[PDB]
Amino acid sequence: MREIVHIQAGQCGNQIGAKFWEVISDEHGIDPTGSYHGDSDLQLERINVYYNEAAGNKYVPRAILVDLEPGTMDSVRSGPFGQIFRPDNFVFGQSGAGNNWAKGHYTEGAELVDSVLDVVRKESESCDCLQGFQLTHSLGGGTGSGMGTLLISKIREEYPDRIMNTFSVMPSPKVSDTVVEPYNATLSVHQLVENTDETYSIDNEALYDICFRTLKLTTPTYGDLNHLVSATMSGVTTCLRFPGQLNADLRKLAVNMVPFPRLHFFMPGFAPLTSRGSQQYRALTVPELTQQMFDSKNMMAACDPRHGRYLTVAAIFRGRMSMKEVDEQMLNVQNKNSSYFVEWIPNNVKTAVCDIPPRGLKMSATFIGNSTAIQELFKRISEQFTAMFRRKAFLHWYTGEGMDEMEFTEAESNMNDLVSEYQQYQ
Amino acid sequence: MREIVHIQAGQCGNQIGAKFWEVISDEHGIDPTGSYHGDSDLQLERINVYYNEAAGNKYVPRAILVDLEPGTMDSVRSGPFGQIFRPDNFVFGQSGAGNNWAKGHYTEGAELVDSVLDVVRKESESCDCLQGFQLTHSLGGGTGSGMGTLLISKIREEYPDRIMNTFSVMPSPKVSDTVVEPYNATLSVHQLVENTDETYSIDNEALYDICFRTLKLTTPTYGDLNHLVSATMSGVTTCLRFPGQLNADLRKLAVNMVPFPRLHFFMPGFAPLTSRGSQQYRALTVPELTQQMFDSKNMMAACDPRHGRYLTVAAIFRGRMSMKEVDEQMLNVQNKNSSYFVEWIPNNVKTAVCDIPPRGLKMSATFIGNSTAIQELFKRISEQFTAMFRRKAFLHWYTGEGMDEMEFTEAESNMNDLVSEYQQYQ
Amino acid sequence: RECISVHVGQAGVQMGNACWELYCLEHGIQPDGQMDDSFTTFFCETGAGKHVPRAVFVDLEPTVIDEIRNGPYRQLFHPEQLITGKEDAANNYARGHYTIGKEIIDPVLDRIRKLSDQCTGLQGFLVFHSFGGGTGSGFTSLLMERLSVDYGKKSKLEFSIYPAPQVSTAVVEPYNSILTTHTTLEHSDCAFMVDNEAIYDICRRNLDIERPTYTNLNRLISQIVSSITASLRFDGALNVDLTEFQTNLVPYPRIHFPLATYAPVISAEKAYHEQLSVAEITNACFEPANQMVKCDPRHGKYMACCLLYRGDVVPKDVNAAIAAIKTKRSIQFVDWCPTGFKVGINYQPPTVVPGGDLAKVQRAVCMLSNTTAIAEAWARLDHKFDLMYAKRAFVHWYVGEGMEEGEFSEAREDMAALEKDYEEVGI
Amino acid sequence: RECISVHVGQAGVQMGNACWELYCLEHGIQPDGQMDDSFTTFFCETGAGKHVPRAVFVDLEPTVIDEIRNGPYRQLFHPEQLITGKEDAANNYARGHYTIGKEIIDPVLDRIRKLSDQCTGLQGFLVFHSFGGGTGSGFTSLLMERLSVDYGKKSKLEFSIYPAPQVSTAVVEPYNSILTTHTTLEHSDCAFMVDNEAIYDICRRNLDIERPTYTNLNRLISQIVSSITASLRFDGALNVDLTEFQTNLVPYPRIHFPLATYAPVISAEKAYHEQLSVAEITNACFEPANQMVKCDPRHGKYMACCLLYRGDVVPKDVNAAIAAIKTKRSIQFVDWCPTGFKVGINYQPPTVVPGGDLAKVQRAVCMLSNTTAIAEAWARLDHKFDLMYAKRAFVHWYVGEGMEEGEFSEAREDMAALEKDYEEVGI
Ligand SMILES: Nc1nc2c(ncn2[C@@H]2O[C@H](COP(=O)(O)CP(=O)(O)OP(=O)(O)O)[C@@H](O)[C@H]2O)c(=O)[nH]1
Ligand SMILES: Nc1nc2c(ncn2[C@@H]2O[C@H](COP(=O)(O)CP(=O)(O)OP(=O)(O)O)[C@@H](O)[C@H]2O)c(=O)[nH]1
Ligand SMILES: Nc1nc2c(ncn2[C@@H]2O[C@H](COP(=O)(O)OP(=O)(O)OP(=O)(O)O)[C@@H](O)[C@H]2O)c(=O)[nH]1
Ligand SMILES: Nc1nc2c(ncn2[C@@H]2O[C@H](COP(=O)(O)OP(=O)(O)OP(=O)(O)O)[C@@H](O)[C@H]2O)c(=O)[nH]1
Repeated sequence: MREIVHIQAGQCGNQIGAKFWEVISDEHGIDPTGSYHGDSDLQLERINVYYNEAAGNKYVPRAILVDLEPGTMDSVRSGPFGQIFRPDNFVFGQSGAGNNWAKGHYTEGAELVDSVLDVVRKESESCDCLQGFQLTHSLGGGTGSGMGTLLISKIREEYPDRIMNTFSVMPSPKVSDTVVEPYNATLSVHQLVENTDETYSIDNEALYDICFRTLKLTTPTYGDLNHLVSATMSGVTTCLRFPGQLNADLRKLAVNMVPFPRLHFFMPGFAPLTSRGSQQYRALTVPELTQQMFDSKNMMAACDPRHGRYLTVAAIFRGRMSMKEVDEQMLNVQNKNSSYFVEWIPNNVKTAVCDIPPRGLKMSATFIGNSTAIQELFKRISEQFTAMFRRKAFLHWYTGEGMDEMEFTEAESNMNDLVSEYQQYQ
Repeated sequence: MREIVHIQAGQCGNQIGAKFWEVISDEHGIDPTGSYHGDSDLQLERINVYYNEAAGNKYVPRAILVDLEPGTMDSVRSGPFGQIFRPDNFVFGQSGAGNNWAKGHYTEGAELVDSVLDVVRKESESCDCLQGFQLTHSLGGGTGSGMGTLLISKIREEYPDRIMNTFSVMPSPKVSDTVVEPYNATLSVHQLVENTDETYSIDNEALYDICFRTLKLTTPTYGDLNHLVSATMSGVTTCLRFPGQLNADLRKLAVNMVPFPRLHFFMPGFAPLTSRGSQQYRALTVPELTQQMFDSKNMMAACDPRHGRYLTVAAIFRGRMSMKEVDEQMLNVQNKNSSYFVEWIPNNVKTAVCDIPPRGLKMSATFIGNSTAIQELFKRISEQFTAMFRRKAFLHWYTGEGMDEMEFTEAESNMNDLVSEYQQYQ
Repeated sequence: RECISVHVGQAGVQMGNACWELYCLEHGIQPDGQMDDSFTTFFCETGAGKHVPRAVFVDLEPTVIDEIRNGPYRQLFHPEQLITGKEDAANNYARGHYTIGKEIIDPVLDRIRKLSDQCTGLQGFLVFHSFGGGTGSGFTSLLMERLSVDYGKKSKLEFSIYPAPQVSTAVVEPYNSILTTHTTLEHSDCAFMVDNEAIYDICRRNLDIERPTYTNLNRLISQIVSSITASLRFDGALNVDLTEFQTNLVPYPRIHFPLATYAPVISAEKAYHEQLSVAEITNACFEPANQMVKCDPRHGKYMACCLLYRGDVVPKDVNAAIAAIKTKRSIQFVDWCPTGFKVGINYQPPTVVPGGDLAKVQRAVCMLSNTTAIAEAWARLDHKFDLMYAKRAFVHWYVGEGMEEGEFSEAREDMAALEKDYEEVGI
Repeated sequence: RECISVHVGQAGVQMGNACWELYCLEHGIQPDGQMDDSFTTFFCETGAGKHVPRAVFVDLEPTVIDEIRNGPYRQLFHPEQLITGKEDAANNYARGHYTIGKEIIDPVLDRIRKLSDQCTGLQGFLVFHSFGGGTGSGFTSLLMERLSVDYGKKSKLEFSIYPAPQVSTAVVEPYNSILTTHTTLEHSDCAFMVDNEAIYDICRRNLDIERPTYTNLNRLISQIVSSITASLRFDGALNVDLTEFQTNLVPYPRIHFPLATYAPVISAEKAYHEQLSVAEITNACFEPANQMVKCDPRHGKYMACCLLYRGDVVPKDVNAAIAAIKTKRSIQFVDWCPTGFKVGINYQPPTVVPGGDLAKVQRAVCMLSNTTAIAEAWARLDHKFDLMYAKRAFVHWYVGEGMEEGEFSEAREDMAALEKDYEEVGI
């Protein structure tokens, strides 16, 4: 019933994807070996929505790990939950892309894309009725942006009616661990803007910004950053994994958040985000959570929403709570801040709640926002691309794989178009 | 009741034939010494269909090992199940054929063929009612293709009404352990196409191709290759060795698979083929088995079926299972892939099931397919024969035994005819 | 994933003897030839309980080869892989390329072919030499030209030791460097560089070694070339490969000259008194006198910069450190690459040699960065070459080998083409 | 299954003394004459607890025969089987064929008859000689002609040592080789060949024996001729017989000249450092300088190729190795035989002699392949023969024996017929 096919592309996509199966396995109460040791019967009610049944009451995940570097799979396979994945799903190349979009899209990806399409076809026909695709990648690099965006195009050709969901991390100028980020970035959004129906814009610097102020971790690693973004992946698919008073499927989130076919780049958020040294000094009631959800500094994107206007926003709550306090908080949050909300839509908020909260927390929610402040990211990314493209810097490596410079200009044409599209509705 | 006379010709035929008696002896629960130590009473219900009763509750197999090289019988006799065979059946020459079809067919075979006809006549008249002949040989070499195909002609003269079944391995250009393969190949198919009613086309490179992908053996030997092909020999004769809900005899398989008298070259397959490191991550239900049966890469022939159209296919299942899931899987597998199935036949699939699966497995099946993709093997084999025949290369050795070059041309005339016959129905 | 290497000349084998002793003690490989997927990149599995490096030390003069055979590390290297010539190159580009070069490449070129066939994940090549000599100039350009026409697509990580501005070991090293760079300018994908007096300045100030030797110089060089390939050997939080050095550092195919530096360089007694974190060492590698080349980065502009860390370095304080470098106006980046930063991290920490000059540190960094600052060095090398070329100094030895005056003009104008490209790209 | 052998000349008995010591230590046969179906092919059962080889060492000069009688291996060989003559052939084809040959074949020919009658599974014959001498040229053609008219149908595995291109032991060896090949061209089914300086090149480069002798040369030759017959002795996964060498290698009855090579050749100290698998040795035997004949296979085209392995070699990695040889364009196969590969495997591994030059290896390979590359050697031998034939050099000794000038013309034109066949079949 409404299965979701997971596909982990790129290095970062495998990390957050590995953490995604980790955090939800504790919710469903699945051992790392694959056997069930939970407590609730509702965990088995919708275990098939992500997993597949097998002999001995073992549940293998419907994960397809793809990467052009075999060392990444060795770290994921040797992890805590690395043994639960299927060995057949671990398809991979031998030579890395080396942070080149042309290599992972034309030459290095084309030899492997024939091998992955037969694998995802197995997981697609084996299910009862597939709903969509939950993909994880990074706009930087070559294997994430090149090969990850390639199979988005092929899956659009084969399954044009299904939902194409993407949890994509993207670069920024303050934190940049790669020189070829704007070239890889502008080439990836050309495919995401046309093919995919929904995308979550996650900025890496905001993952560090949120851990200083609210969580105040003194020694944060990448695993801590994967924990908070993977919680958002669990929040979006909570309504169909457990029952609730007001269920909202991933398609039900799409129609409320995607007012136009190109304006589907969202801005995720999550709460409660509180340190252990300040957990006792906080009330779990919803008004203290609602002010944290719509906070300018709480979200995992560096774009300040006060510099623009929200097109449409969704909040999927979790846990047993009172609906009047939930619904009335959505009223005062938007009318008091009417300047930060478009007047040509009467109600920008979408509500949803579930009866089964995460383990260890009684009250929680996930913030999903499509705002016009995201064009600031497209502004700085476009200027970094135009600054390096205007003298043809770092393009001769791309031409070696048969790539034309006009495609960079066509990607540049798409960049200012979607920038001007967000500027139309502000 | 419907006895089958086994006859192991050639080196490879003795190996897979020795493995054939090995794998079925565990199914019937027969000791290597010859005494019964099984558990089920149905094993004795149809033990006479292959074995003969003797004193002391000992069961000798109805195997006739023929070879022109005495060293081969010493390895088979000194094997695990080498002592169960009859010593009188071990008839053999002294001088090998040396990979020459003319030697094993005219001179070296003619001196021994008088000795083997009196032996098979003993096993034929000793039975209650013989059904057919289960022969194993190789199209390469001289003793397998020359002497093995010779007694097919003599048995056709004596028993024209009985079924002539052959499990024949054949060469390929990628893996070729002999120089005289296309000459021996094209001379053997001249006899198999006219005399035999049914033949299984097994390609040696596909035996290696299947062990990399699905079974992933790191150190495979010839004994591992004999295990998977011998399972297919057990699958074809399962319906008369044990009871079932829908029994299909070897003659019942022939009429469904042999639409014309010459088009009887089949393409075997078997499932489940899963490694020990991926057995727990697989479901034994029939839809995961059905997609593996009709898979392009699962079969033991290198001809890709997607480049042609299936003339007719049969699947003999094994084990207690539900018929609705079995029958409905045959519906969606053919209609979704209507391009790979002929439109001038409404239903190409033949169904069969048994209640007694193999030991150690609860669900299994064997794939039997007559497809027009097999002409690709006849194409490359014909071009290798025509490439060497057009200047009379390696023919002077054949003329020493009194063989005429016109017979090579007559064999060449048969080659393009059966090639064009498969091209007629595509 | 695997990689092979060939060492040429006295400069190569001295670094070859110094780097492979570092690689063996990292993976617990004793010097007698024996002690999972960490050593498979460089070392092979020789049947059972025995290893062999993927190394071929080639040299025309036989003093270095048999010394390695009679050295302490006898059983590690293969006895056949240690190739030796018959007659020295004798500080001549032509002699190691045509007379002695042509008659020895045939044993060498077919060896790297079959030595690569047993491998399957050959990522590229890395060489070790010095253009100040003959065998390091002539024979190196010959083999690198002979394999580039065969493979081509694979990478080539050149490690050449250039002469200092005022310090120098030879007298004809401009002739040796100017001729071999004419062939290296088009075939080499990238080429990291090392200097003579600069690396002496590292151990003089920070390591306080007032009487060092080449044995001490090659140790910290081994730390550099082992740290760049440490990502493929051991697991890391952000794994990088050898192909990253081509995409992130080479903006144009004929401008392929990054710099090289390393930090922290600190002695034993000074290690315990000095604080170890990413902030202080991030400022140390960008310090101009802490580089391995006498060149002022303030004069030029960094085209691209790459960083690779080791040890317990979390991604928080390392990102705050480089952010302070962006707002620091002591150095200036070029407008053609604003986001010219490539960060890397490996979990395995920097090791230490028993009895070595360097001390044990819980973290380290090595920076490779392309810049327009090295144009003045090519102007300096081209300037001094015109003084000797005007008098036709040391020319009769090269033409006695088989060359003429014409290709000297090609070597001059090809470097002149590089200067106009460096001032154009530096706008 | 059994087979008999006869050794002729100094070249034969030196290989005879070297090969039968290898056969005895394989089957645990001590040199005193004593220690199931493994030794029955070559050695007989002499009543109880005693064996005798199926060997007859024939030679006209008596120095080699009595040395074997007074050698260490006295009790193994029969005292009557060691036949000795009265007068040496003296490097003359005619003298060992007519004067001394006719008076000694009668003891020899009837011996192999009754020595075969006690046998029952005689597969064929294999001889050992060298056409560079007199007894190896004249007497060998006489006996091989005398048994071919009697048996005919049985195989004949000739093992002749041809002279090198520039190295040579005699001066009249073109006259000796050109006359005996006139009779061998039609009666011999197949003939493997060995060279003098080529086998020296094997032990010089790979085995690093700078001062070898003929005792060392015959050891690796014994490994070759013992490995081809290892399939009939011990059990194998793919058993091959002596008749396979006639069908798979002889495309035409008058083109019956395969090459010979062996791998791996490696010393003791080098065996432990070098990796042992099928991939590296499959490339070693196809290496042109690793052959037992100074001949370039790149010039010609392989008509057919046969492979025979020993030891623990699974059929997976050996099939992947030869598949890499097919796509490798360094060598080119002829269009008249695309699938020119005959693979074989035996479970019994390669042994090692106590105190021998070769080291113990867990696997081995020996390749016998027909090719058109050997036409230039016949052109070389025919070319130098015309220089001496034009001056009538060394002719008065042959006509003094009983011959004339006519059959010299037949020997010339018969080899001239072979060259036009080699250039025609090589199209
Ligand atoms: N929040 C996290 N971010 C990460 C993590 N690992 C890397 N990254 C960030 O994502 C950036 C690029 O993503 P990747 O590491 O996956 C580069 P990719 O594997 O796609 O290409 P290649 O490794 O060159 O084959 C990278 O520069 C980091 O800023 C992580 O574990 N967690
Ligand atoms: N799957 C297997 N294939 C084998 C096995 N043995 C051989 N073969 C293959 O079959 C090919 C030829 O078959 P044979 O070995 O029987 C040659 P044959 O005995 O018929 O003739 P002679 O040995 O010359 O008398 C051979 O080249 C192999 O590719 C085996 O044990 N298993
Ligand atoms: N840093 C460093 N440089 C070295 C070392 N050994 C040699 N060199 C460099 O090598 C240069 C000399 O060129 P070489 O190629 O070594 O000359 P060679 O090996 O003596 O052989 P010829 O050129 O024929 O005389 C010197 O200028 C050194 O800078 C070393 O151990 N460390
Ligand atoms: N490889 C090898 N070749 C040998 C050996 N002994 C002899 N020969 C070859 O034999 C050739 C000489 O011809 P032979 O038939 O031996 O002559 P002979 O035995 O001295 O007798 P005469 O011809 O009468 O002088 C030489 O050219 C050698 O190449 C040996 O032990 N090893």
